[PDB]
Amino acid sequence: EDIQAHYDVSDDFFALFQDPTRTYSCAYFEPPELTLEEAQYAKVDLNLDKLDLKPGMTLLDIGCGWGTTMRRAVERFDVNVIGLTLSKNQHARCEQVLASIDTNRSRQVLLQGWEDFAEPVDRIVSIEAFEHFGHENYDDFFKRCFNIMPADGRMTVQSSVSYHPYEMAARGKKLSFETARFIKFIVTEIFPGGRLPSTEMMVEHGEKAGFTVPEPLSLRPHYIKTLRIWGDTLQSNKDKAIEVTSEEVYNRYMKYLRGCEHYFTDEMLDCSLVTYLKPGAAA
Ligand SMILES: c1ccc(CC2NCCN2)cc1
Ligand SMILES: [Mg+2]
Ligand SMILES: [Mg+2]
Repeated sequence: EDIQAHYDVSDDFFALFQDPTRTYSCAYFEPPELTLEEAQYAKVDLNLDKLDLKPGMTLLDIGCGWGTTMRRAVERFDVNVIGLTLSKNQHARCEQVLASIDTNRSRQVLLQGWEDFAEPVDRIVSIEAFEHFGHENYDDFFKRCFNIMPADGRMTVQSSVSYHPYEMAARGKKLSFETARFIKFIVTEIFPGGRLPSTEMMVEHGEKAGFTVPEPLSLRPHYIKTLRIWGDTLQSNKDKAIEVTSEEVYNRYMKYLRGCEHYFTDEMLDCSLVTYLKPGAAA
């Protein structure tokens, strides 16, 4: 706990490498010449367009960040929204983002985890929160998501993934041990207590809960471009980043950002956008 708190970093530091929306997830460069900011909106659209959202439905955002996904959903689809975050800062910002919207739709932000959320919702989106949940909680997660949705329910989960050690060993022993050590660094120093799933885990746990799971979308090339821009931006802001934190924290995040770009490029990490369809989902 204390040792993990050593890895707490100011929101101000994150602002020195992210786009103006402060999206801390894979952008979607379609078309390829989008700015990072436009690509973060495109990634939100990529997720929401999979969810068969109709006016007056309620969308649940599990890990709602700074509220960008929820705002886009209200504005584009005329839906009610509920977001879950455990960040007090993100909670306050989401309430202000949603209050700003010209709408009669209900907007709610809860400072709580999915474990404590048991209200009926139409559709669920979760963008790069899943890596915090832990393997032993995946069955409870998919069961909760299945049970709170109607017969035509759908969910997207976007998550960074690694491969089963067996599969990693297939793509060179030297690279398997080197990748495992970097993943340990990610889930120790960058996201304390994190644990990467595999795409196969994300699929099989959904199926066991009763979801239909089509072929997941790989975002690998998009995450490479995202991490290149994040790294280039942090580096261009080096002095300011050291002033707000320390040389230690700057070096840690340069290692994270360049490191991830490398292991994504070498196809030892991936990013999967998995769609989960309830049996009564529209065709
Ligand atoms: C391990 C734990 C959490 C995460 C989620 C995440 N947050 C920002 C970008 N990825 C990834 C990997
Ligand atoms: Mg902000
Ligand atoms: Mg490297």
